[PDB]
Amino acid sequence: GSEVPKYLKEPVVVGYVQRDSIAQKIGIKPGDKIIKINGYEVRTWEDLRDALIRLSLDGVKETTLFLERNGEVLHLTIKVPNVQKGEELGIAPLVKPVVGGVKKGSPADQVGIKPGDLILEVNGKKINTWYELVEEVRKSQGKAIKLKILRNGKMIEKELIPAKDPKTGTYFIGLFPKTE
Repeated sequence: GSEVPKYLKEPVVVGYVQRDSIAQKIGIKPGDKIIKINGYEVRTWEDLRDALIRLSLDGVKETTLFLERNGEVLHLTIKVPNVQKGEELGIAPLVKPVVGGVKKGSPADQVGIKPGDLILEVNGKKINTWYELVEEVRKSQGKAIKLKILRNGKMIEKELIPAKDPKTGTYFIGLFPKTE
């Protein structure tokens, strides 16, 4: 389907690693870009899926996962998962903190944030996933938060205050993820 941005199909980039997962056991990290597995090239998530299935069918028990971390290539040894039993690697796709839309009136519509902005840092701690953004907006507990952002080629800074909600008293700021 076309209802997701291209980067969520290719290349394959880990956003989260699950506890007790195969991926966790072997030290895969958010940021890693899976490029090959065994002798199958992994350009897209379907490539990864197919690769894992094929190996699992051939009854192959272990193989080499190739990934790129910090522009350099690591080789890792993996247990081929039980595909038919729905056993997975344990990786979720990365959704970057590029802003897709802003809600009229929100602490982020106020403080100037625009669609297309990329959020590289909040309170001097670097981030690379959307859930890390939200994760900090939540834990913020009222006390406003600094965002280091990349707009149109330049860094900028915005400092905004999380609005507590008449829902569950949870702090939001009013940014939608980019689905375009």
